[PDB]
Amino acid sequence: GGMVAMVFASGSHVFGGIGSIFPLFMMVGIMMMMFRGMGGGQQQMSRPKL
Amino acid sequence: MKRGFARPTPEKPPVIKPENIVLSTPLSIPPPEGKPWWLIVVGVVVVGLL
Repeated sequence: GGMVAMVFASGSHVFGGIGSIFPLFMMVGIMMMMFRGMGGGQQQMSRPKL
Repeated sequence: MKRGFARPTPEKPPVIKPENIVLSTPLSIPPPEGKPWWLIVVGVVVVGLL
């Protein structure tokens, strides 16, 4: 968000309209990795083994 | 009329040697370990999208 805001304050305004799809897709991808993701050795019951 | 023939002590026969052999136990299949392939696939996309 800091990168986008810095670019917005500088005045590029490149992210207006459909240009906004890049930050949007990235922010969703990061969310998938940090909340669900996959476990280490402490969670032995991983779907493929169960 | 026949020729005479005297039977001596029988000559030594070749000795038989028995054997006890226990078979080697077969190998065990390596159990199915599984990699989170999809995680790295999202990873290369996110770093690329940046």
